[PDB]
Amino acid sequence: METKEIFDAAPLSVSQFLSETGQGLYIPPYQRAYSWELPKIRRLLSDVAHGLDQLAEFEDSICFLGTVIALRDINYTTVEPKYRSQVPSKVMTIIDGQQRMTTLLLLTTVLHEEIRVRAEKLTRDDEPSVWCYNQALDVTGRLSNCFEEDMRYGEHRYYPRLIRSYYDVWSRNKGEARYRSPIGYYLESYGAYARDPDAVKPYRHVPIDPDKTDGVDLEAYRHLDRMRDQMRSMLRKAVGAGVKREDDIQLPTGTDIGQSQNLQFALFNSEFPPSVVEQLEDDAKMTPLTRLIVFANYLLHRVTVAVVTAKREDYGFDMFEALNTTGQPLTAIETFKPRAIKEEGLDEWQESESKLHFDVVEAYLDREGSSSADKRQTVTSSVLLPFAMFQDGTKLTKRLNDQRRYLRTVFDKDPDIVARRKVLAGLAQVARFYEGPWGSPTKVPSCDDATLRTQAGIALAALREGGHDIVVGLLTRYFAAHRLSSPETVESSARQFLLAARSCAAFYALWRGSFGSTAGIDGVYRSLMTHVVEEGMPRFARFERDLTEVPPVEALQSYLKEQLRSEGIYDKQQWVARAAMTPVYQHSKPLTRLLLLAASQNSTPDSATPGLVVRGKSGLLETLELERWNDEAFATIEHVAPQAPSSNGSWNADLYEDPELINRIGNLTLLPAVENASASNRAWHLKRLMFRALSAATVEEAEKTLADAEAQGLRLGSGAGEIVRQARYLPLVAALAQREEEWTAEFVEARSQRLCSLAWDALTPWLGFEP
Amino acid sequence: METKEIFDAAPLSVSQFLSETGQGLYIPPYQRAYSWELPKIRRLLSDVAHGLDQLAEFEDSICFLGTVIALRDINYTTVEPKYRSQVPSKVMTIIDGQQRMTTLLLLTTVLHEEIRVRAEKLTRDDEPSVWCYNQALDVTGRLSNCFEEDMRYGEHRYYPRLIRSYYDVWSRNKGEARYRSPIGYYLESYGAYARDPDAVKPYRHVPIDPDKTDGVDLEAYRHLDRMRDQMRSMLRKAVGAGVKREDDIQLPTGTDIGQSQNLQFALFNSEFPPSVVEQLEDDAKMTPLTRLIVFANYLLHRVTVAVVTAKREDYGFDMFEALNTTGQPLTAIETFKPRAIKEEGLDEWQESESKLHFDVVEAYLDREGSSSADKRQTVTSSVLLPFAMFQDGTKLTKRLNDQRRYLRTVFDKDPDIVARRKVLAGLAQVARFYEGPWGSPTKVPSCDDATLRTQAGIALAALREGGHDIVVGLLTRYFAAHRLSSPETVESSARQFLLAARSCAAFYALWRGSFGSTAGIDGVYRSLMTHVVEEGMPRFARFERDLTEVPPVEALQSYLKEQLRSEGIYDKQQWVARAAMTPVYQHSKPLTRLLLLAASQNSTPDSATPGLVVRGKSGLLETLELERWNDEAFATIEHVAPQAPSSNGSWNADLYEDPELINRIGNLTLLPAVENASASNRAWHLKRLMFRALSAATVEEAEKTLADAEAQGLRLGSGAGEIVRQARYLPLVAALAQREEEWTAEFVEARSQRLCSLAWDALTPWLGFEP
Amino acid sequence: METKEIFDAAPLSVSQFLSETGQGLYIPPYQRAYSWELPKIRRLLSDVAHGLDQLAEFEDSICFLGTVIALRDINYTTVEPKYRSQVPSKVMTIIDGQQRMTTLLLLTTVLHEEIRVRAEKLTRDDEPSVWCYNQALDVTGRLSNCFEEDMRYGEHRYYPRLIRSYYDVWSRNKGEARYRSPIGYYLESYGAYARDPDAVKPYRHVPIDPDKTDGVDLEAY
Repeated sequence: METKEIFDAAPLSVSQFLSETGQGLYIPPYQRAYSWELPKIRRLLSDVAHGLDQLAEFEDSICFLGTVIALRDINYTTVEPKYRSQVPSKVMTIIDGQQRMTTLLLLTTVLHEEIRVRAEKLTRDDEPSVWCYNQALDVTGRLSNCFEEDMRYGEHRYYPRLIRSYYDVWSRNKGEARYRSPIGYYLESYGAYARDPDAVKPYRHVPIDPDKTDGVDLEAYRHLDRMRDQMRSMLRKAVGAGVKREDDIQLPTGTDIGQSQNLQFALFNSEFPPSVVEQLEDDAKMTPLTRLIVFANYLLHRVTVAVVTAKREDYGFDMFEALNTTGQPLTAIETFKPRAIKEEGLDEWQESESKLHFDVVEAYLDREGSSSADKRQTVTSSVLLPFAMFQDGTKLTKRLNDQRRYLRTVFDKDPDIVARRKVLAGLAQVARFYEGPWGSPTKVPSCDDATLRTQAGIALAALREGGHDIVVGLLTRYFAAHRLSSPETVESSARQFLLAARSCAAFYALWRGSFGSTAGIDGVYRSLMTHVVEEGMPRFARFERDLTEVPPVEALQSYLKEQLRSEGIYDKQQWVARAAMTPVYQHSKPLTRLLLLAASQNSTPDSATPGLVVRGKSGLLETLELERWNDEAFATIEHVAPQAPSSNGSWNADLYEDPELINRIGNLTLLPAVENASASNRAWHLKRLMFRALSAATVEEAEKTLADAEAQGLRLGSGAGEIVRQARYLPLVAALAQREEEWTAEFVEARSQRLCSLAWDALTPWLGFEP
Repeated sequence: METKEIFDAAPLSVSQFLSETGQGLYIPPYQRAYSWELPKIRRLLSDVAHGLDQLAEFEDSICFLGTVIALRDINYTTVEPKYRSQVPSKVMTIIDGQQRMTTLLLLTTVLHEEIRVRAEKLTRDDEPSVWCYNQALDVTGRLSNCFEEDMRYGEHRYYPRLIRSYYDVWSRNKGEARYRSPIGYYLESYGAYARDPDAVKPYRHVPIDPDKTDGVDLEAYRHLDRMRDQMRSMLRKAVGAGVKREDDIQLPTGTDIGQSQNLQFALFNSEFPPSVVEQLEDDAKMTPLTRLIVFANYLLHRVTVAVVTAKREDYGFDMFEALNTTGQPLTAIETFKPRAIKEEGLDEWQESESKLHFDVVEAYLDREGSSSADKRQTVTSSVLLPFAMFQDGTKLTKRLNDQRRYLRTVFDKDPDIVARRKVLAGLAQVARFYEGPWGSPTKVPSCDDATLRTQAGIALAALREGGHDIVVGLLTRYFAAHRLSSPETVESSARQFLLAARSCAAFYALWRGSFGSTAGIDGVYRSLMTHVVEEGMPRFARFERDLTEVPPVEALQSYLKEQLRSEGIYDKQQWVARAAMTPVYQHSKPLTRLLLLAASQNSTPDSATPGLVVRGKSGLLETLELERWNDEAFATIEHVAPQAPSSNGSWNADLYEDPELINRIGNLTLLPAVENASASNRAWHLKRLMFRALSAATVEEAEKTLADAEAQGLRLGSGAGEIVRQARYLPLVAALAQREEEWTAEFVEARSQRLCSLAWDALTPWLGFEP
Repeated sequence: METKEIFDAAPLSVSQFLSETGQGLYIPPYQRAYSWELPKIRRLLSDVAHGLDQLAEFEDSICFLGTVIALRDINYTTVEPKYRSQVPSKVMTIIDGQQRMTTLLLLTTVLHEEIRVRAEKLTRDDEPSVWCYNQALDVTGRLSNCFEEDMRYGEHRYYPRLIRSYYDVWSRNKGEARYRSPIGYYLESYGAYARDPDAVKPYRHVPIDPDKTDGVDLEAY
């Protein structure tokens, strides 16, 4: 008694784990039911998909799936409703991890359904098509004996795996066999489905309780069934169309597969028939099935769970405990520092370039992290992704091994120094960018042009608030050249950077103004960072090369525009067309602020149409100034027509047949002081009056109209907020106090039209428009 | 490539892990330096000491210590400054666990020190003495080759384990060998001390840097050296004197050891010679050493860590990642539910006694737990420790295996059912007690006697605030009888319960008033729960028996009283002597609230001496009513002489010779309105004025003295908080407005003495005092 | 129960096999005495030397020595005259192979003798020479803790490995520890000579029976 077995860990691929010929996986009776919300599931599938995608590159890369701790129950003392007559030969009651295992078996069930049914749609007279049909049969059977097992006689001839105590008893006989737990029932039913002769229709699923089985929640069944069916949807979509939304699950493509020898060997122990790398090089109807199968094989033979087997249950619980207490992992920077300590040059580093860069990055990390441990990792991810765009042009993930591996890769391309310490200079500079223009945007750079300073400054303060980090790459790329330049070209730099900032915010405003979402834009900037620019001179996001150089000032503008063509559209007519019909408040509130502030650039109330606005005062009160973003003068996005009229305070239901009406430009302005807290709002009249309050050009109308509105009750909440003698000029609220008639739906349409047009005119000079 | 090594897991006793003959433990260069604060170290030692204590019971209980994940560096690619000539043959660079491992090596160093020097004090002419001296030699050597290792020639002929990269190079040659990290240096130097002939003094230690080695923080050395010497002090105290503070580290005593066969086999492969168990039964100069030796051998051979070995570093990182994702363990209650499902009777439970109890306990858990996952286990602990009092009379520990084991033990004593399902009825009642008089005390039970209701109600609200849960056993024990009673003896029960509550508040008030701490009280309440009371009639804390019956109503009082003798002291004289000299504001503030509210029970300002108080108005305004605990009339503890007078607001330093003065009753009362937030305090005059303010028996003293004090300034902070026209009667504050002279230390003694006298008078009737 | 241990095999260098820090090798009481005529010994050395010579060429060339089958006697039921007080912590009763094992232990004893006494002939002042002396110390010790093991106190503080039942009781105490079987006594006596300070004379060897130990044959000795 010292190691007297105690515990017993070994690694297994999920195929060698699940499909062991005589085993039953058994959920002990104190486990909760299936929890795992769909984000945990998506992380799961995306993990294995990532490891697969990275397998083409690194031929030995193994993907991990955690631990399962189980009791090897040898006298079947834990199968609480059992028929010893024929319990399986090795039961492994799952002490911990049963959530993963449930997810896993389900994953196989959907991989099985998809690969089967797409494979019957195959033309078996095409040589590569039959190759694919055969490969499919292979993986189909190999998953089939992964989730269920052919015990050899009786009705209920097939045993699931996973089972739960109480509901579900393993047996192969005609009475006495139940499969009634969520996973128990699910696997029983799918299994019988697969064995349908003359099947080949996709899987329905007939969810349980024909009149019984209230041993669980019925909500549990709902959850498990839904979770499975969404695994099926995720995968279906991961090979299908091209809408390719930002997360989804990216596994390599037909061309990817066909041209990766190592992927072929490590998943099919053989090199592909050349007829097939041909058929795959260009989708050709069979590439989705083949991609699903490659994913299948990677799942089976290259994803591994760590299996810990205890022989006594009490040891097993103490094991679980000892494994829930296992340290505090290290950010990819910490684990990467050794690899530059060991190139600079030896261990004599302290006053040797890289030390300074690392002093920078570590300083920033200790500052903004510190507070916790995964705060420290999310800060590290924050400074690492812009860098990945910057130094390379690749989308870095938030997963540790990737960050570690990418830093290792990039650092080990140009194997010098002066060459490598430029790579580290990259990270240093992204940190430095976070310290200047993003902390408080007013630093920006120096430069004169003092309208440029606060214009690019509003660009920054808006790009911070509301997502659009994708940009931190490029802009750091340029903030770099301003601080790396011959003492003369300080001004040249400062200008390129400032203009770049403006144009990025502009393109932001247009892309998210027109579409309803950040659809491609992340990918578009990625493509920008890699695309060839001007024959052989630079490459957009510094790429080896030399950090100081590259690209110009303005190849941004021409490329972003040339893109605004394509599936972007850039004629003010086409663009304001898209943007007048997109609910901007639903999207990012800082975008709608940018749009209102750009639409009311030195603007004035319109006399021809009561409530619109127009331009023409070159510099009346110019709003695209960073000082007028923060301007808590007018800094509340107020809806004219409210979002909530639950019993209808009155209003016009023309505005609510389409629930997006209430959230377009034409329904909002920037109102000072109160939001919905001090003194605010009501129905279209009290709203008229409130706007009439703040728009008067004399105090002998200010107090007059304060009193005008106090009759119906403008002093709402107590006695009207900071509402006694406010000056201030708000062109949109002035020309909104000037409309009587009523608040029509047509009028919000025309208003959002007019507002978008003004903004477009105000901004598109920021991309330097002529395309 | 499928399990292609990847990883490789094995359990080893810390002896077989550390003292393997060719191994080097190597801390790679991205590890933090030695972190672990003393709470963690003390937890560690307690874990192993617990394992020992529980090995005495269960001869098989193995104690776990978690995981260390290490890279078997096979070509020494991570020994970052190296002399390959004699790198040790097997280095294991530690990815995770270097904190535990560092602690462990330090621990061996301290046990080696203690056992060394304590065995030199042995009279080696005595047969059990020579056994102990040898046994000491045995573990002494097995620890020695546990922390260092004998490479065989040269200066620096001895290698550490644990070494840190960058600083520290293993080698045996005369230049060229460094051990300069915190752990490296510690191990090197301690080893030299151990190998000193003609030594035998305890280890001093000469911390590092004779003028160098500033690659580190100089604080790291401080922290590590300190943690070592306090491991040493911790043990020294756990086997030495008798002060036995609340934590300490509980390891068995000579007798414990001497009479437990299984402990002797499992640590010494053999039964002790009886001469030794005899000399052990009563310390006799050799028992501390033996206790320490038993502890060290348990450390060496029965603490076992799981060692996970990877062959590539990045595999090790991904593993570490995969073992940080390891479920969320379950409360001892969840893992015990099955074992009562399978006694009721079989699986046809749903309408079966035990189901009801569990539904109750589960409801209460899901209600108050829920919010987190370890909050759920902390809720379960809150209901489990008192249940341990109630159904048995044992101190349950807050550790999981202990809770599970106790539940299995108790549930399976009287192995019928009805005996068992009564045991479960126990848990249900603890939860319901937590739902009745502890949530809001105001429910209490029913009954008339309506003074008992708010009197036991203040008893409860007082026992809840300010620790003293030790009672929850008893009272639940009683609350049961009120809900389980022949409908006639409902009133008898309700009364018993209320009186139990009062008596406990009394014994509390006295015990923490007179003594300085919860010194014995815990043992006292447990003692009552186990003692035989009246031969064969019952037993105080339900012990099987039958839930409704048992004990009386008032044997509580007699027993608690008989105990108030001994080391309790209860002659009003003795008690006031003790309690006048205990700073009660220092201990539990609710205790001082209880003592002041009992000291002003229908009390009146004293005229004979200006500022004390006297009783006698039987029902003037009686304060021991739960409606007056919360009565934020008088619910602020005001110090007369302030704790803060750093430059002397003026005041009297007679009160500051002894810092316990400022915090005795004689310096505190119950003040309405302000503490130190609205309008408050100053120097003793303004304090006079504030006490004169709220004591006014007319409004024409209210406004008069309000403005009196605004002259010096009672409106401090704004304009005197809720201070205009207050009725309100606070007898204590009147006789505080009634002392002129000055605020002396002598008078504070007098004041606390009288207040204590009064409270003693007011409360001891709650124990129905005759002893 | 299908492979439920049944058996359990693994390879070990003669170093990691013999010198396990807590092990005792025990010849059960039905084994024949030491037989092996000098030719089997000659093949033993010639094989190990051949593997050695073939290592210069192939850096992976590993040399085998056969199999030993042992029972991991866990509650000391085959140690036939025992002091449980301090039987070694892990005994392995050798079901097959005790002839190799006896040869081996003897071999380690002779290599230890030669390397020791030749190294004391070293002029420890010549740089390669001190290289050699140290190397001697390293191998010398790693053979010492190969044939015996330092249990830590008492007279007869050192245990042989290999011991034969009936004759020979492992213990570290002053009565009660016997080593009178042929190997037992040889290893014990070699061990004592190893630890003689100020020896450094080659080994003589003073064989048994000052008047006793005819529990065996005397020819085996």
